[PDB]
Amino acid sequence: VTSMTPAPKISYKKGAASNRTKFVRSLVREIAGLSPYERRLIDLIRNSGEKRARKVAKKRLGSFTRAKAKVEEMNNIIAASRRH
Amino acid sequence: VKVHFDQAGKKVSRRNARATRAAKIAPRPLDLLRPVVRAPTVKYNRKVRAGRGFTLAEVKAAGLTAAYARTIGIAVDHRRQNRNQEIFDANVQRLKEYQSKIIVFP
Amino acid sequence: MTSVRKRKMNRSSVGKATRRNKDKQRKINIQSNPIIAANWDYSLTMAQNYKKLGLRAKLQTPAGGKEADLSKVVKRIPLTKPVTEVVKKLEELASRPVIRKERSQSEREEEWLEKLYKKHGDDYKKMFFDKKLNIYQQSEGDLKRRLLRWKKRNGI
Amino acid sequence: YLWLSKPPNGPTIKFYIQNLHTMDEXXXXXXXXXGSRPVLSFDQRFESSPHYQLIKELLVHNFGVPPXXXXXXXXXDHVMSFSIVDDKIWVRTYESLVEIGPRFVMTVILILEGSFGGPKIYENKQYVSPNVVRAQIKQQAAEEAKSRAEAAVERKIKRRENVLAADPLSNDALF
RNA sequence: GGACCAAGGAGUCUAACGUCUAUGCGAGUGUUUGGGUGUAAAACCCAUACGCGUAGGUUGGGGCCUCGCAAGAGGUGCACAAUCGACCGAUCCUGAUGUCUUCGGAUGGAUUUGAGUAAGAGCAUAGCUGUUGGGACCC
RNA sequence: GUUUGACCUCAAAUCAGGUAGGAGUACCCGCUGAAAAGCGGAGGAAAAGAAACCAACCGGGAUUGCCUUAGUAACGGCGAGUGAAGCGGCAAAAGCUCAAAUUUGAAAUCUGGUACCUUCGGUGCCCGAGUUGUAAUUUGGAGAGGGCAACUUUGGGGCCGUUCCUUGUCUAUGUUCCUUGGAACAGGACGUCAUAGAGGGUGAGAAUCCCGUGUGGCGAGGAGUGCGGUUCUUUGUAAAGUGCCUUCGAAGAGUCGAGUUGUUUUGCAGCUCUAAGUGGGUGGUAAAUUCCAUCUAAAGCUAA
Repeated sequence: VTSMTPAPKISYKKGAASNRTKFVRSLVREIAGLSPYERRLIDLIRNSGEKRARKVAKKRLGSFTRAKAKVEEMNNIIAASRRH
Repeated sequence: VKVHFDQAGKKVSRRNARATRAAKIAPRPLDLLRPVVRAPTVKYNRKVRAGRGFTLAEVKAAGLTAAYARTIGIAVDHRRQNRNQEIFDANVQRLKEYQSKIIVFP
Repeated sequence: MTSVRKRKMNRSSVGKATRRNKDKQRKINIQSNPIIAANWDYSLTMAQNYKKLGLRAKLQTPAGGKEADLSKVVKRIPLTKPVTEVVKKLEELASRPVIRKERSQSEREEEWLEKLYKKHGDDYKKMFFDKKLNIYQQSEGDLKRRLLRWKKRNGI
Repeated sequence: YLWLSKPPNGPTIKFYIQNLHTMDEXXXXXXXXXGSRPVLSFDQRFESSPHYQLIKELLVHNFGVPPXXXXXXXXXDHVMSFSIVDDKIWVRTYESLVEIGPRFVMTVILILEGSFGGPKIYENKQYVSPNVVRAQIKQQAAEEAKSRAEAAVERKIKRRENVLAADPLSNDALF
């Protein structure tokens, strides 16, 4: 009736990502290559801009924030490949 | 359509259970040591109640482990959270009084 | 008694597998401690018999009404008109120390400690960095604990 | 709830929705050509109140239909009427007029700046969110339970303080 | 509609509202989900909740008192009724003191309003009955 | 090397050992489904069940069931009527296991065969299975590695009781006189027992005639770890727990989700598309480029 502060229990899923799992995911990325709509998607970025790219990706996906992450990820792939 | 003709009978059977279980549990109570816990829901928020189990941190504040406390007959809930001071303190006093009144055979 | 099975079993020469249970389900033996088996009465109840013991039968807040069973006379308020024993036995039994045995040491490893006691003596930093006869590389103080247990066992 | 807003611009309004009626029942009993140009019927001033005036403006911008509508070569006598009753916009749909459309009872809540975030510029205090109504119900019930418990306490007091003593001349008084 | 005769054979039960009556308690009332108890489907006891309810005048006038031998007279007046009130809520005007330029309701009106205030009556059980529904008097 | 052998796959065995079916089906669980029937699958219960919960509070805390919520919310030609749930009180209460980083200083794991033994098994030996991962340890409430300080703890048998089951046996008092009657168990007179006057039989209403009934007693054969004594052994640098310090600190994807179709009244199913990792789910909240709450889905078991 005055106060008492509990120790807040945060799930270990909500903590962070490890170095290990980032290595795992990125190492899977170059091995798996691109799916065919991703092969379309990099080309569609390079041709008609991220506006139409995000729109086509959202059409391929269900929602919009996933289309953001997908377009941003393929931008990361283009930045990792083309400059480097 | 169903009529509880056995309302007199089942109670008898239930007390038979409350007899028979007690036979196996001969020194110990039938029920565990439950927390005294204030209710939700503003209609009931002045009401205090029997709770399920205490917490880990409270049983540590009592001065024992919950894994051992289950052997002593103290009901323990991990998923509850202690957020009120007076609830916590009153239940700690409850735990201490329960510790005072038990004698444990080796 | 109108199923074909029950009528045939009635008319059969086998006879009913009849067992009587309803008398003996009320009475129970307590099976657990001979002390409570002594003070158990089979007449009062679980509740009255635990109360007569002194042990708290149910923990908390019984639904319903207990027997206040007329121990005292209660008089009306005028509103200011104008002018233990078996508990003690179990407490002794739980208070009784059991015949316990000290956890001793095994012969090979106390012989190992005996080798260390003569190789290094008493000092621990030398025997910690000993390769031969410390191949498990024991912890600094585990060495102390085992040697003190060995000395209390044998050799002061 | 809904928002309708110009997504690069300052307008942002939040309206509450009551009393919906669908195309399923006989309340419509007719279809129209999907894509005919709508007519509006502002059965209210929408002039004297500046925020209602902005509401009327943004409903014009919203519900105004350019000729890029398909099947717009037909005009299906389509008209929608807006009527502030007390402060609730009853919105009806007609096609002589027969109600052929869904039915609204609509309620203003708040007006804020920007495209979806910008600071709250206007709010009508007349609206109550129904969560607050449920909260009133629960608070009143809790007050009733509190009073009932206090009354039960005082009843047990009065039952304790209700006892009248015996006469000094009675058999129980003697004995 | 019928040869006769015997037996069988047709408004039962339950649920939800409703009146009446009886009973207990009374602004409270309701033990029996359940617990305790027991001579054990009985009876007995009952913690916490829950349910439903609760949260002025005049005229008369039962009586009663006084006086009157009586007849009658005077006084106080139950229930209830009528009137004139009052107040609350509404009703449509007044729109002050203030006033963020549209906020505000102060005061005074007006009719009706309402199982409204102006000193409770209900809860529970039983019985008889009204309406409805379950096959619902039977075929 | 045209040879030989590892594997891997696939066959065959009158090879060894096991197992499936059918009946019943009151209750349970799935599938289908009209104006219920049917199908499939179990058990003494089944199911469900240890929060990707409910809430908005001074928060609660697996599931199940009862009373209340309540004929309310909500739905419905808002017609017919349909019809919840949170909380509260109670009964009952119980929690656990995987899947993620190495044991790498030794696959430490197990089936099977055989030889013995104290056999719901044990030991030995040998084939196999298995690294495309069987053991120990760890399931977030963390946990692990160490280190420090201490403490604290040990397991397995036997036997005899007890407990449970199935039985067996023993344990009161009139057959006293008279009448009636074919027959006294009827009627009258005088009695005895009783922790036994329940019931039945005996030629009519039998406490006392018999069986029982009531109270206790003595057995017998099993079940069994429930505990209670004895008795035999169990240590091997074995296993575990608590506080402090140090270094780390990995989890359910054709899934989540989106659209559509059917179905249900929001789920489910199909088809198409199809993710994230300070992630995700869900709900309130706003003085708003909001804050806060609450759980961890896509693996499993669990009495009452």
